[PDB]
Amino acid sequence: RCYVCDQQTNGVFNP
Amino acid sequence: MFLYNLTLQRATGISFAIHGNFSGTKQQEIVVSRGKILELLRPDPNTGKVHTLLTVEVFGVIRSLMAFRLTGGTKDYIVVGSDSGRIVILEYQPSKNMFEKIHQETFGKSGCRRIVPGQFLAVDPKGRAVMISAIEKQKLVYILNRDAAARLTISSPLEAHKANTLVYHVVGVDVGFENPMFACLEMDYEEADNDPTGEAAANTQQTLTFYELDLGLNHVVRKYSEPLEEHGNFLITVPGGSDGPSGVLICSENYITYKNFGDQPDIRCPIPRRRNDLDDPERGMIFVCSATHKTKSMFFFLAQTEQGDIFKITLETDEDMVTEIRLKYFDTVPVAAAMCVLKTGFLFVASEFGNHYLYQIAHLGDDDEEPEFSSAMPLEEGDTFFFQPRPLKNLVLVDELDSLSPILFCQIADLANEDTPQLYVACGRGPRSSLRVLRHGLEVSEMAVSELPGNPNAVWTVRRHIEDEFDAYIIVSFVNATLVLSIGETVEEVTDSGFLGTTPTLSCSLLGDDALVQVYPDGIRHIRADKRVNEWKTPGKKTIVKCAVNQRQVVIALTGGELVYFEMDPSGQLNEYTERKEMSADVVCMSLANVPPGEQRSRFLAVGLVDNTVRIISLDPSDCLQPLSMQALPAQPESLCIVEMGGTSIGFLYLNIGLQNGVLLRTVLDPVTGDLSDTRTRYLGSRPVKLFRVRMQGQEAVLAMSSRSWLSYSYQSRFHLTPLSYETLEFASGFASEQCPEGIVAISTNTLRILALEKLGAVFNQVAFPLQYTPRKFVIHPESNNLIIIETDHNAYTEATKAQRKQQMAEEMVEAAELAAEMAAAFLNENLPESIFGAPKAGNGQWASVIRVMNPIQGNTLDLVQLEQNEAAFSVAVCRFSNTGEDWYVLVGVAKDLILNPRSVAGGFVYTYKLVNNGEKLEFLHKTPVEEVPAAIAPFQGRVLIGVGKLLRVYDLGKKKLLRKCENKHIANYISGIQTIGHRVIVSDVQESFIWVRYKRNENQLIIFADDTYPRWVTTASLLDYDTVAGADKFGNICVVRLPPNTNDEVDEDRGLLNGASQKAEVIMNYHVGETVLSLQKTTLIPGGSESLVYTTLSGGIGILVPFTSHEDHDFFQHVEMHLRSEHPPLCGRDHLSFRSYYFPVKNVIDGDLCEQFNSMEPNKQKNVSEELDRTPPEVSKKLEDIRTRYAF
Amino acid sequence: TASAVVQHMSLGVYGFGCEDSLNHLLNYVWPNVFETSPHVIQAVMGALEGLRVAIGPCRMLQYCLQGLFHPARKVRDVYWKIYNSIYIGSQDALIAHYPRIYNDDKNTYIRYELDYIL
Amino acid sequence: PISFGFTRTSARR
Amino acid sequence: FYHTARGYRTVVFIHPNSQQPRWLLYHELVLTTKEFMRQVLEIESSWLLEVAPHYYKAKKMPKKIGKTREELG
Amino acid sequence: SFRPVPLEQTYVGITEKKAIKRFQIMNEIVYEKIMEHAGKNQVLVFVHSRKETGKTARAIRDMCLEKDTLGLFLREGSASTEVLRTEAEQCKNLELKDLLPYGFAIHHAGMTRVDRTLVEDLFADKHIQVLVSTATLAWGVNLPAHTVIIKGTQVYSPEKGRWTELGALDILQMLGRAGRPQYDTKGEGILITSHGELQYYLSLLNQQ
Repeated sequence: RCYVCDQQTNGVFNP
Repeated sequence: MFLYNLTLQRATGISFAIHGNFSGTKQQEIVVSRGKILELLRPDPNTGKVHTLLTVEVFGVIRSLMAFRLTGGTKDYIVVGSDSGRIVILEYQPSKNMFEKIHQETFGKSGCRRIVPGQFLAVDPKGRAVMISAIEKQKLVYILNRDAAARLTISSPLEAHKANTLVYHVVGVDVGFENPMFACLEMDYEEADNDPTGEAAANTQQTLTFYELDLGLNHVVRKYSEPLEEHGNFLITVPGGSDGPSGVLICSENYITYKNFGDQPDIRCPIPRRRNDLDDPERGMIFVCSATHKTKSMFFFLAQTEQGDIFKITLETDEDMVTEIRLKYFDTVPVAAAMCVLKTGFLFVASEFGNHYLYQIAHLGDDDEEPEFSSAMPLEEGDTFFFQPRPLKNLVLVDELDSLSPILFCQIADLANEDTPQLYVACGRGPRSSLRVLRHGLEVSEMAVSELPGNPNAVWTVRRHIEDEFDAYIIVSFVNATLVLSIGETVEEVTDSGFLGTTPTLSCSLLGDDALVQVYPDGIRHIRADKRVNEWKTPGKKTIVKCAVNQRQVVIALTGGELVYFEMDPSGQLNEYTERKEMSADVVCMSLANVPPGEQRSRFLAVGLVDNTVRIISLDPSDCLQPLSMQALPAQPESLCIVEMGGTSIGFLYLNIGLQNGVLLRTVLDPVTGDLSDTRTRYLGSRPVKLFRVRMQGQEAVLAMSSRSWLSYSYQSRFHLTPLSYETLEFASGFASEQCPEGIVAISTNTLRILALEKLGAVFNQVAFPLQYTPRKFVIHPESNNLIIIETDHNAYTEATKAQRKQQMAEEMVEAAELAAEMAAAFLNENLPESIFGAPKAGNGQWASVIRVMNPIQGNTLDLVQLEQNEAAFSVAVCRFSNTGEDWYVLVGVAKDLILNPRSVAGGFVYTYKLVNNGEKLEFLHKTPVEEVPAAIAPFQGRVLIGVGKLLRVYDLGKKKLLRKCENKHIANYISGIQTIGHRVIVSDVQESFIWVRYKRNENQLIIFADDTYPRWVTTASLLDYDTVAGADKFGNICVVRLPPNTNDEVDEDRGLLNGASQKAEVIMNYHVGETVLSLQKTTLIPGGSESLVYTTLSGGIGILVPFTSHEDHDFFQHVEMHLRSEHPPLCGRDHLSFRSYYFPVKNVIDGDLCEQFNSMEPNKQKNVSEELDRTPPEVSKKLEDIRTRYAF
Repeated sequence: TASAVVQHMSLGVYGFGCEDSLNHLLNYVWPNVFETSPHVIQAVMGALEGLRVAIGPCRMLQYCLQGLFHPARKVRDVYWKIYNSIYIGSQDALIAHYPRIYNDDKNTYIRYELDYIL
Repeated sequence: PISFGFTRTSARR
Repeated sequence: FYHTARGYRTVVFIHPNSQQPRWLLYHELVLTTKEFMRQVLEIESSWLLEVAPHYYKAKKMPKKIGKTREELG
Repeated sequence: SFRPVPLEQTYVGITEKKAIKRFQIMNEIVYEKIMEHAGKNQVLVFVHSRKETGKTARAIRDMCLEKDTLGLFLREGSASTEVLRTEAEQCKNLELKDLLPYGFAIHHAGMTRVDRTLVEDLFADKHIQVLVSTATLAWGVNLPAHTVIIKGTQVYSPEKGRWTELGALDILQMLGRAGRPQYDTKGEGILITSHGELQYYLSLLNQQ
């Protein structure tokens, strides 16, 4: 998960 | 204990069918009512296969159904009468693929009341009025009209009420454009309830009454009323107006009668009986269903009798009136609930049980020298016409629709040593009954299988010309060489294709119109149409690792993470791009999206690295090979494929990834921008998964192969993922040819095979094994894995009684009259197959029964035991009596001379058999007589519990008979089922619900210590734990009864509470399923799933009841349900909370059938609902799909 | 006034598994059926009609059963006018809940179809 | 030389 | 049949010579100040069609328009 | 045959007796063209007047409204086809505000300076399948469209003092702007004119 609020990223990671 | 309900397999039995132009076009559809579900079926004229277009669950009991046209109207409306106390009018919307409620008019209270209308529904043949009536004293007419904007308008109801009056059938009469008439089969019980002698019941008679809707005065008047000679059971509208006379055909027992109001005399024709029939002579004959075929030329009726015989009925008109009825044997088909002559010369028979059939009408019955009965043919006093049945002549079977109705018994077990359990179900009535084995997955049929010299790496299929419909070549690759084949009628290796056979090929396809590409580690070889060959040798030491090929663009990856791609320029010759792209890590696998039809080439290239990240690369000339979007991953990837699914517009673009772990990742990919969005992982198999693109239904499905193959496709514009029920495959690809238009070429190790998936969109594939009578129960022998099945029928002959009866008849043919014995010879010789000509019916109290030992894999009968003529099997057990040792015994409880109305029995027996030869054979041991029918047998700690009537007994095995110990005599009514855990016994009374009894050894007694506070008509039970019992009723609802924590079973044998036990059990769940459940079983369905409670209904449905594991889930699903009850109410005017609380208030269950209709709402409504759950509609669909995924299919 | 509270509280918790409280309160509401004052008598009937939709027709029939044929007309007509309210509101659900009456000498009273065993 | 024929077919006119 | 009228309209007013009926058949035609129809007999339109189909080559409908689904609530 | 993107041209003409009736017919014809642009293709209407073009798009939107969006939601997904990007540009110095939410977009000299480039950026990235622009759009900075269709085949000539048929060079330029070679293998174009001039426009776009 993320760093800011531990949101489910689901791998999705974008420019 | 909060449970969630899901439906795996919807109901398949058919109650009503109407045929019409529902879509609004030339094509004809059928609208079937499956009791609780409304479906739209469109049968293909050329292909002949029936397709299901729509299936919507209405949450009610559909009690009547009709099709309705306005005057000069193309589209037909569906008028539904239900138990909701309202009448709805629905229109099918083809652009949206949903039924649309047009009108909903409320007249009464809900439920299946006796006086609230809803049972009978009749429409005016021109389309000006509709009439809905209850069983007695309440009718209502609605006037239908069209406004100037061509919208349907409805009026206030006009009522026709007549007290004390029963209605058997109501049909609308075809008067041309006069005032609408409705005909009725009324009866008045008023006089009969005031005659103590009972004569007035005997000689009151049924009348036909005609109601006229006077459109001028806006009121309904009961015009004509005429007594009938015998009681009819339904009516047929004779087409009238300009076409044919306007009257009614009344079907009654042994007769068909034409009547009309006016000067026309009534015309009666006896129904032909079968010649030399084995039935009981006292039984009459009725018609069960009819259908009318109206051409513009002429018209006839097709009416089916109880035995399955379809007759043509044709009316002969002498000017204004009709003079005789003509009646001609058409064919024999299974007994139907509805028949629908479609306009394109098909007949759709919906069988009342079992599979449904779609026939094509070859010939109307007008030739072939077949006698034709008539009402004018003068006939002597007693005796009637006879005909001779025969195989099919007029009809050819074109399609068959599998129905599980009625699931009489079920057992979820693993008897075939593959890891997933299968469902073994017993269903069907009489001869057409069968044991079916249901598995989860698509049926896979193989066309050809052939050996291969060595283990093959990969297989491709190549088309000669892009225009060609069928494929030309098959390419197989081995470790050292490539072998190339040319398909046809015969597939044989061909050496002149121009492909290289020296080095293992990595891909083969057809760039351009006719150019051909072979890419292998040495280099890339390009074959023109005129067969000149071009070579592109790899530069340097490095060699090709992986390649992705499009119809016009080729990408290869050299060792070290170098990417090269070639583009097909209009010269037709692959031109290398000027600059190669370095990449950080070496690439495992990559894929290139299929080129869009109009566009020149595909923008996005997905490359998968060894760093567990997949990076999208851009191929536009503005930015060739520049990164766009990267996602990280849990494990390194095996194969990617980019596909377009869901297109009819254009389908939305998906990236499918496979991993070492075995999980398949289906991820949104934005077409214009290339930003992956949501990835819903699924775990399939145990080995690395490999993805190959295939073509199904002219659509671009994906096949992912792991330990078991898994095919992801879109059906009815809805995604599916179901595993092929077939062994593991190394590699696969698409295939098309004359023998099979859409198939898969798959190489498993050391073999090649061609596969066709005949049926898609299904949840279970089945195989069926025929039985003789209706299966009541079965048991599994633990060691052998065989099945011991008992079958029984009322009204039936066993084999031997049939043979004696037939011999008696053949004696009688001689006693009638020298040539006759020749006929009797033929009568003894010919055998009509009983599954297609019916079974002869014997009478009240006549019972045929059979024990059968059966292999579940193969389907063969290992042994068969036939019982005496009025002995009926009702229970079965297989058990080891501990005193005698390790020796299996089969106990079969049998009733002797059982009458049902009114109930009486002469006695019972329990038959003991031994199981010898590892379960092949039954050896009769003894027969022990009990004084009431033994309805439940249960093995119980080395002995057996037998409930005979209301008495619960323990039996032990003795050498001359079974031996009785400690019988209990306080159960209230008949015992219908017995379950055990430990020393606790749970007895299901027929109407007194569950009783908990404890067996204490050192007193030798059975003591009732607890029970229930409700009357319950229990059909089945299953123990959830040591304290909980799940049960089901005849009325269609499941309960879960727990025992309170304080209770002790240390009770020693006066007081009692409420005329019962002193301790009471708490009901902790109620739920009205809607259809009678006969089988509950607590099991795990998928490997690595959790447990669930599986139930199978009589109608053919299968559902699960799954428990919530957290409160956060439980609150989410409860809120989704409460939103959808108001936003998306049931389609037939019923309330959902009221429906699920039909007999007892709903407790602790969330209906998931309602919740999964989230995805069928409109997008503004989905967005509006999902606001208050604080989630986006993809997240709501994902949570609805996660619970189904981790319990079920 | 307490019966009015029971009527309104009964219909709110319909469908939510609060039937043990409501059945407990039925044990207190029910002896007030022999009151004769009309205001109190219609508040009690409203409470029972609310309870029918929350704890079900089966419980309400189980309460009435013993007094429908009681010797006194007083107990009988009050009991019969509770029965009619259950019958009107839930006529269809009561099919599963009626007791078993045995056959007498000339009339048959067993519903034999439900007694069928598959 | 491997050569084989389709045992089953799937077509409808 | 060539003389049939749907005053009336031929497919004209009545002469002084002679309500459900709307179709007529007439012997002779004459004028004084107007069109006059002489020696006539009532005749249904449908009956004429059955006899002379080529030459000729009542409905009960509800009066009130009802309500649509939008007007109902 | 040497046009890089092959051209399939369909010509529609009105034989209506009255001009008033003909104008109504022309609007109906545009709607039919819009339905074809239902799929992932780019539509573009070149009107006779710049002012007319601005009104043209609004009329098309109104037609779509009643026609149950017969051609609406062209993108496969809600967030697909840069829907978010369109949403991001909420305010423009032009009328673009209301227009940005809608699928169709109109670009003309009249509006602005920079927001023309800001609209061109929006069309290239597939912001808008259908756009309406003056001939100066074909003669100016170069962008093509999957299918183009001039409406009414008429132009105003201040030199002639009256309305005159569009010049061959103007047509040659604006119809030569249909179908990007890289974007699509083939393109189409639709010339809606007066039937009397229908012969003429054939003698041009094929060499007669």
